[PDB]
Amino acid sequence: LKPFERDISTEIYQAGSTPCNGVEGFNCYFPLQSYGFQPTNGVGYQPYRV
Amino acid sequence: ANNCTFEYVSQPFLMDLEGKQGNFKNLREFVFKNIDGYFKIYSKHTPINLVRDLPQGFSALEPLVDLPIGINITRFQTLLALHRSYLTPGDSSSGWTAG
Ligand SMILES: *[C@@H]1O[C@H](CO)[C@@H](O[C@@H]2O[C@H](CO)[C@@H](O)[C@H](O)[C@H]2NC(C)=O)[C@H](O)[C@H]1NC(C)=O
Repeated sequence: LKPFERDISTEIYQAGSTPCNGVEGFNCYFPLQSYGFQPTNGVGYQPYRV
Repeated sequence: ANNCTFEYVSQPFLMDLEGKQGNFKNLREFVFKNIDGYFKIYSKHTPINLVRDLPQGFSALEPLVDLPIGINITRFQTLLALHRSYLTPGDSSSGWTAG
């Protein structure tokens, strides 16, 4: 990344050389990931405000 | 649609266009770049005398505006606005006779 820039994308990042139309395939994983912060989790996975 | 977050508007509104075809006596310069994501635009204006070519001399440029755009930049296009009266049969997208 170029410092202080916002990546606004929806297209699926090509892993394993897979042209995907937002779809799955041979190791074609979703470009986004959502933190699974289960409430009252462990310290190493507790959420922090930064 | 808008889908936008940033705004910077100053409106000391005043009208002066003076549609003319005479020799150019008003010249503007704008220089655009970015460092660390801070987009910097430097601005200047000066009067000249030549009519057709570029007046070759020496001048200065000073910064005017800075923004925290934080966005990938690859392309740019300028903006132009011209529409004629009922006289021109060619519509706005079609015809114009004041270039
Ligand atoms: C900004 O946009 C440009 C597109 O103009 C991106 O350039 C592409 O980068 C990928 C990286 O894998 C290349 O595969 C493409 O071929 C590039 N496109 C062109 C037209 O050269 C660039 O990656 C974007 N991001 C940054 C930080 O510059």
